[PDB]
Amino acid sequence: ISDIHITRTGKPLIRIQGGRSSLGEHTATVFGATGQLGRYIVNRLARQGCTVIVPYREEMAKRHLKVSGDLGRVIFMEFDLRNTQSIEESVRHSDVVYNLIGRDYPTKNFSLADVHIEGTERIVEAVAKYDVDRFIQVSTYNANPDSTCEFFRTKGIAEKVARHVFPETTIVRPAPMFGFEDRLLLKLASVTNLFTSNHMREKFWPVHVNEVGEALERMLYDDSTAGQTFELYGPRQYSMAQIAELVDREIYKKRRHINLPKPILQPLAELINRVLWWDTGLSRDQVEREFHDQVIDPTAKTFKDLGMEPTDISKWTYHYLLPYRPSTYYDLPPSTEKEMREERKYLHVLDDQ
Amino acid sequence: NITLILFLIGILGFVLNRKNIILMLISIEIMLLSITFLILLSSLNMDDIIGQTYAIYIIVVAGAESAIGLGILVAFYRLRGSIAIEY
Amino acid sequence: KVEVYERIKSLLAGFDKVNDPNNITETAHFANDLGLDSLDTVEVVMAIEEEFSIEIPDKDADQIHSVDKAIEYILRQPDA
Amino acid sequence: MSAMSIYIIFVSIIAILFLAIDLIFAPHNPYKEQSR
Amino acid sequence: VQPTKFAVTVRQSRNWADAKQRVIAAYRAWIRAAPEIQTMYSIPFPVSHIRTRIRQEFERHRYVNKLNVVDVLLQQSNADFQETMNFWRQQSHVMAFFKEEHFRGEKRLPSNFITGFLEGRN
Amino acid sequence: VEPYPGYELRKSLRKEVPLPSQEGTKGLVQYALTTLDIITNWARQGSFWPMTFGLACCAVEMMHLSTPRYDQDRLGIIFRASPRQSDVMIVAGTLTNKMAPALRQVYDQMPDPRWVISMGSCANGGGYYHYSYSVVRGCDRIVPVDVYVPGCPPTSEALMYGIFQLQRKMRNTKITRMWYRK
Ligand SMILES: NC(=O)C1=CN([C@@H]2O[C@H](COP(=O)(O)OP(=O)(O)OC[C@H]3O[C@@H](n4cnc5c(N)ncnc54)[C@H](OP(=O)(O)O)[C@@H]3O)[C@@H](O)[C@H]2O)C=CC1
Ligand SMILES: *P(=O)(O)OCC(C)(C)[C@H](O)C(=O)NCCC(=O)NCCSC(=O)CCCCCCCCCCCCC
Ligand SMILES: CCCCCCCCCCCCO[C@@H]1O[C@H](CO)[C@@H](O[C@H]2O[C@H](CO)[C@@H](O)[C@H](O)[C@H]2O)[C@H](O)[C@H]1O
Ligand code: SF4
Repeated sequence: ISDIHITRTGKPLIRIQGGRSSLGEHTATVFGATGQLGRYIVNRLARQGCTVIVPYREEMAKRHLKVSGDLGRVIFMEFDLRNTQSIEESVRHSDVVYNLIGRDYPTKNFSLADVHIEGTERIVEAVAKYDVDRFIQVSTYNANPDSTCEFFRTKGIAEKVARHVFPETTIVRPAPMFGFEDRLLLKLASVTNLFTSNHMREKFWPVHVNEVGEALERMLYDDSTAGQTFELYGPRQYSMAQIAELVDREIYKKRRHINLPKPILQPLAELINRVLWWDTGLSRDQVEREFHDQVIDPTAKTFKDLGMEPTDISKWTYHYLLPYRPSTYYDLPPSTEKEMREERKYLHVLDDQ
Repeated sequence: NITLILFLIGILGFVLNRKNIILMLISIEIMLLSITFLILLSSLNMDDIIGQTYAIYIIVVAGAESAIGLGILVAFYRLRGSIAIEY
Repeated sequence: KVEVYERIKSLLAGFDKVNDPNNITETAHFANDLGLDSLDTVEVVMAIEEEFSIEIPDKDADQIHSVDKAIEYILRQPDA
Repeated sequence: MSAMSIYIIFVSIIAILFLAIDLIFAPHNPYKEQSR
Repeated sequence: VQPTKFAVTVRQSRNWADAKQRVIAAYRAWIRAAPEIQTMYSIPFPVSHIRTRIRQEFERHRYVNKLNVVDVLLQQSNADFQETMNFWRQQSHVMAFFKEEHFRGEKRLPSNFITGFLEGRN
Repeated sequence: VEPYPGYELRKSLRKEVPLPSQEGTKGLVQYALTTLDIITNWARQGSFWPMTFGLACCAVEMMHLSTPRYDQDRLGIIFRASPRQSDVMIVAGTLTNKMAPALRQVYDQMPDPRWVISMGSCANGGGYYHYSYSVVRGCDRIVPVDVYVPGCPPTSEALMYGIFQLQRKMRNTKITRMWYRK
């Protein structure tokens, strides 16, 4: 909000606060920018005049991010989580570095250990190598170093290594995110054959990706957010079945719920993930994620500390599900007697054409 | 036995129809396809060509009722704007 | 006739620009009694209009300045 | 068997296969999104 | 409405009784239309917010005491009504009339002296 | 203090994978995925169907790419009307604020994979009408662009040159070899 920013290292920035052609003077490196969250942090910096370094793995995927900025603002770098030089040279000029990189499943090239540990290691070591001012690590909700979930385990261990080498790390633990192009509402919207093993009984606090994207901007703009952990989540407790009925109440969709017990589902989950090359939405570790419930850290800062209000998901379902609404002239209600009379003032056939 | 079942289907189209004057149009033709089909299968049994011919003339009268039936239904729709039966 | 008052009466109850509830009578005037403005009238009659699912013409809406006038127009309309 | 039977099944196989290349190899985005 | 669905031949108000009659009929049509504007343009606002915001745009010109000024302000309204009721305006033009869908939001002037000073004139 | 027991010794030995541009190719699995790419790229190149927005004069020069002297058909180019049948959008002409919503709508309807060519100064950066109240200063404020062709108007050879640059970009597109690295 101020026109002067003294970075944590000490250099001053004199920003002019406008739009695309302005001077935000922040240089940013967003790791994990081609997913669903990164396009909100990238667009927010770029549309206010800041340079955003966007490391990418695939050329095609990254293309939608350049529209948000003026010439010289979105710089694309070809990077690999196992090539340190690509990481090193992506962060040498950056003021703030973000790390949004994360999978929910193991691959043939990355175990949840490789992604969340060996990448955070490789990346934060570069942040410490160049004395970058702010380093913001997006972790997960329910992150805990000793967890049966490899996702909650390996993402919880990254939080350790982040501050072991960079003590001034912001941690951001977002709840399952929702909105446009998500895997929460769009999953309930799109899939038909759905497999679970805990009766869709997950309870959590769904948060809009858009406040998460806006919140990550404000951690850059407040120097007091440096070195503490945040818990971003929505205002109301929700269960997946309660979330689904909202999707159900808007779109009127019928889906198959199979709900196979945990012993016969998890060993099978690994197999499907090991032979199908796309994200099938169920894997071994993802099923274990079903049994936990979100527990809010009481020692961690929240939206309010950033001057923000979360919104619930009920106020947004109609917006993000309206495109998925098959409504033709067929599905309309039976007509009333008043309008049936109106039809007698028209001829409904053209007998001369 | 298939001929009788398919006759029932046309009958049952009249049993379950409170609103579709189009299904009443349809079931009459299912009933005609039963009777023509029965005539044909008995003609194969008796080595008679007259059963085949009688089927042909049933098919030609059946198409003509469709023209008269869809023509009259057009005349009705032009002044009504609905094929629905209030109930 | 009792219903056409009951549905209108509760409607003005939730209307904010009304100076104070309990001033609504059978003959309440929109300007003098309720203190509603020239553009607060149109807003009210629109609520009057939509609640009974009928479209008020301009030649008739300019006449709706008191509640009793509103009543006598809605009764004259066959649909409701 | 007769020749007419093997012929329809053959065409049926070819018609299915062109579906298979499409459904196997073509990308598949999940997002599939009143007057008289 | 001969050439187009909501066309109105350009007319010059004869006097203040006539000019106020037209203003009220213009306001009536707009606030009548607000449900129809909110579905076509998929406005993520209550119909009440649309109607209260339509009122503001008439509330701006409530103190005009010139009859030649009212007619141009009425013609502007009629033309805006025609391009909104025919689906000619894009959702982008319509929901850009609401001055809170800016990434800076409704708060775009500085509130007082000091807050605009610390931000460099906003 | 230690973050996890394996640290301070595991970091000593780690592998270094060259970036995809400098990546080599070796192995049966690697060749096989590479062949799948080359065939896929051969057909994305051989059949090159552009959807087009002839906004102004540059469209005339795109019409001279279909005439006998320079024929597109001989290289496999067939301009399709529908976005659903198309591969690449060629924005050829001055983009105005009134035209921009329909540009984004048409691009939003292009099935993947998608490429955009910006043809001419007007689409590239506004051109002669850059300092106007009615013109979008560059079509890349609306959609992503892959090739920019210069000139007002580019010659027909120049637009051909731009298509060959794009055809080369596709020949260098790794589809099944990127999925293999991750
Ligand atoms: N969205 C949610 O519901 C929640 C998500 N989070 C976490 O927030 C972060 C961002 O979320 P979201 O946008 O949904 O994540 P996505 O899965 O949509 O995107 C993750 C990003 O990480 C990159 N990435 C993943 N694995 C690797 C790898 N091995 N090497 C290099 N890059 C990699 C991806 O690039 P590419 O596309 O090329 O793989 C992509 O840009 C993630 O860490 C996520 O787990 C936390 C809690 C809830
Ligand atoms: P009451 O007697 O208190 O007040 C009645 C009036 C207002 C007539 C006054 O008595 C009066 O004389 N005032 C001066 C005359 C006047 O109001 N002039 C202007 C009338 S035209 C006008 O105001 C047009 C406003 C804009 C029209 C469009 C509004 C909606 C556009 C956006 C909709 C939402 C997005 C699609
Ligand atoms: C009729 C004969 C028997 C059937 C033969 C054909 C089988 C077809 C199914 C196997 C191939 C599936 O094809 C593949 O589907 C998946 C899921 O929809 C898509 O996957 C895509 O959407 C899913 C949605 O969950 C994402 O998580 C995934 O990351 C993305 O790539 C692939 O883009 C598509 O290429
Ligand atoms: S770039 Fe030149 S030729 Fe092309 S549309 Fe603009 S003015 Fe016309």
